[PDB]
Amino acid sequence: FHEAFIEEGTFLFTSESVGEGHPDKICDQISDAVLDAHLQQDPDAKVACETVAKTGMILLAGEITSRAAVDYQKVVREAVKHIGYDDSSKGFDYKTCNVLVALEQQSPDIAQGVHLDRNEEDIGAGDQGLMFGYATDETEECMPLTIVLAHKLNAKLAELRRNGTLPWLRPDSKTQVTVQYMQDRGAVLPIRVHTIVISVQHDEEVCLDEMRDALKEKVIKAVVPAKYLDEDTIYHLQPSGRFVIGGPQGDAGLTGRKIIVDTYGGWGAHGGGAFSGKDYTKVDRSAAYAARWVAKSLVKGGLCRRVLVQVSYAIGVSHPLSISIFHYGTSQKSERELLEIVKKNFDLRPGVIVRDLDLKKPIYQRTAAYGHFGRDSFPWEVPKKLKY
Amino acid sequence: EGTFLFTSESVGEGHPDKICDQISDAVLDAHLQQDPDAKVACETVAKTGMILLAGEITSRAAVDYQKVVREAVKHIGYDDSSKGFDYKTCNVLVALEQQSPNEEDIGAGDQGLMFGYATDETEECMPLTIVLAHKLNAKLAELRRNGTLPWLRPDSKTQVTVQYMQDRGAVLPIRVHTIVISVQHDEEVCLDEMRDALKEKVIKAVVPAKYLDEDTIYHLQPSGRFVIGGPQGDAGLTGRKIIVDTYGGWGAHGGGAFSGKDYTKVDRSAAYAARWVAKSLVKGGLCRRVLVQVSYAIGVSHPLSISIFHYGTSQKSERELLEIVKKNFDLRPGVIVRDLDLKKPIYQRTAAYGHFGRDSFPWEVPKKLKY
Ligand SMILES: C[S@@+](CC[C@H](N)C(=O)[O-])C[C@H]1O[C@@H](n2cnc3c(N)ncnc32)[C@H](O)[C@@H]1O
Ligand SMILES: O=c1nc(N2CC[C@@H](F)C2)c2ccc(Cl)cc2n1-c1ccccc1
Ligand SMILES: O=c1nc(N2CC[C@@H](F)C2)c2ccc(Cl)cc2n1-c1ccccc1
Ligand SMILES: [Cl-]
Ligand SMILES: [Mg+2]
Repeated sequence: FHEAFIEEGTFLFTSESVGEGHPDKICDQISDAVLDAHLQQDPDAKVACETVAKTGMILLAGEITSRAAVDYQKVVREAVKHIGYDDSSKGFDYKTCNVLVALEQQSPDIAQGVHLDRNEEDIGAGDQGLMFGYATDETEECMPLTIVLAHKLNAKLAELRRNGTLPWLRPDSKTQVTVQYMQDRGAVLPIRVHTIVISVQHDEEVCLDEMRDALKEKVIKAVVPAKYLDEDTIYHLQPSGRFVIGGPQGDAGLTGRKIIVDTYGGWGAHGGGAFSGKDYTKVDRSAAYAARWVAKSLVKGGLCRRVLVQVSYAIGVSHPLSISIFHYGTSQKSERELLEIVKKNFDLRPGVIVRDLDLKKPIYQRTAAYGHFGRDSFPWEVPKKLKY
Repeated sequence: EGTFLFTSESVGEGHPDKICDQISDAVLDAHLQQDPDAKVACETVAKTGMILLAGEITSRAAVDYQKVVREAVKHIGYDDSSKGFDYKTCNVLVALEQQSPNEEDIGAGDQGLMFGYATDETEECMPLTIVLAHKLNAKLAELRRNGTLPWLRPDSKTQVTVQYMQDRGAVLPIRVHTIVISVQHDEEVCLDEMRDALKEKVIKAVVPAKYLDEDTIYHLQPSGRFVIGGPQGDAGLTGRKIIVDTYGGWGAHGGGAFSGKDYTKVDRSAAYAARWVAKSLVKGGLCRRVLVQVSYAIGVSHPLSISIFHYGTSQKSERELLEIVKKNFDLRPGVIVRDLDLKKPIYQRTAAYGHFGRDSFPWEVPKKLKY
């Protein structure tokens, strides 16, 4: 009878992550390197920096109003060097690539409608839109195990690449983790890892069997708790075989094309806005961080085992248009009661979020790989003590 | 008691991200017209005076990219420097790397995850929030093109907050709580005239009167000035409206963009198939609302995982729904392409007003289920 109980009582869920050298993630990191360069000189910089990456090319396009003097050639090339593209053998070289800049001022129509001649507390949302925050008690970091493990596998590849223990590794990687879960009254309980995919760019020397052995022994077994790995776990390691061609040569990349990788790995919800290259007046970023803070506060405060928060704005309007709560049936309180607790404890005006989460600080390049949520030393990851 | 709000947004055809989606799918369709087996990964970037095409194409087609891009921008309505953008005079840069070149067993072209969603709250099996948001942008384009509101320009955004009730997981729309409309405009029209027209000629022509009341909140031209717009106002990129393209924040999203990708990209083909599955389950009476996840590995034909969430709206378990899906659908990428007839140049039609909930797409025709 056990097989029948397993089929009925369990389900699969899949999340992916990508490494720093994935071309879409290159763009996110460069966009946030540009944002941080501005904020280091001008904490009030208005930044909307999109990056495009293709064979031999980084293009910056968008809108910046800032008192900073930023050397875009230096910032871009230093970011590409850090990622590890330093030779034509790797498909891309920070020393010799083309960097094109098409950056203008912020629209004066936007500036006058959002922030000009306002106290910072009264600044309007920098756009309309919807944003979600999510938290789950299934991990200590209050994140889905699927996305946590997917990100940590890419971080482990970069670590062993950079310390030279796996020197055949190159910067471009993708990971994907399928977890088999059971539920406890709307809370999800991870049982085992069902399937792992790892695809990583490599040099010309190493054989397919040697790479597959190292990815299991030095990466997967160093990241995934042994209790989640068993004789039935499926490993797709270099599944499409050779991956010498990678980075921007392999595929065009853009800023904001990994927004599900950046958030909850498909769990929770997403309002569609990209984070990278945007200052705190862009609610796509600041209100998603605040909603994460709310969701994590509700779970660590013991009000929910899992929770989703929606918030929405209109351009030029400080107060949110709507706030909504979905507790997945994991609270003794109604969604109406939880929403009252939120409105009693939190103030999701962008001019207040920036103070509560210290969002003028140049920490954004750190967020642009391995996820914006579930990591140490970000203000939105410190739960607020709730009163009600 | 038991009520809640949910918000979705949409953007118009001249929103700079949507310009990019439409151009990327115009390029895809141009290739498929000549070479039905064309491989296309066409990313478009739009900023002041510039359309850039970047990506990878394997095609026998000979495509005039200048003509395809300029005709797409003309149709959207950017035909003069007074509007911030002109198809006649803009820079078109082409960075596309083109190469000369059993179907059921072909491997996925990439790893990834994809979701499909359906809800019985509308006939089109889509959330009311995203349906109304899209229809408000379509009405703007309509009244711009027929000259009844000649001060309108192509760049628009809408946002609709609906107040809902629930019936055992099924969602029941009560009323429109809040509407935002921001639309690019000429320098002659006054703010009072635009706000009056947006309420009377746009909103009241689109939203059923039963959903509007004296408490409905209107944010019309809330920035107060929107003369600068299109790519001049804000850089556009392909695949930066993926939630507008799908369910308006309802259901779920795997992160893959649709526009500029041929039918061999599972980011597109498996999302369309997952929609087809979810819609078939709802129209088949098995659920009131349902979410389907599928995932792939590069070089593997069979999905790595398939998952169902019925929101508590089925008398059947998620396990029984999953068995019905597996008995009725083959979500191998080569089989999806055959079953949904995806080699046809139909993609530019998808690139504004959403990929789902609309007439005459094969993924919107429910499959009759045998179980
Ligand atoms: C507000 S802009 C995003 C922020 C912008 N990149 C910046 O530099 O602050 C995003 C979208 O809003 C719309 N938009 C542009 N200018 C606007 C204005 N003056 N008022 C309202 N909406 C506007 C356009 O559809 C544009 O693509
Ligand atoms: O939150 C979630 N919980 C699932 N659970 C299964 C029953 C209980 F165990 C919970 C679930 C399972 C399958 C899928 Cl395809 C989505 C799910 N989602 C979900 C829902 C909306 C959006 C994103 C993910
Ligand atoms: O499907 C959904 N249903 C809601 N309902 C409220 C109780 C019942 F009426 C249903 C709901 C409400 C608020 C929010 Cl913030 C999300 C919700 N979601 C949802 C969940 C996951 C992802 C995307 C949206
Ligand atoms: Cl936007
Ligand atoms: Mg933009």
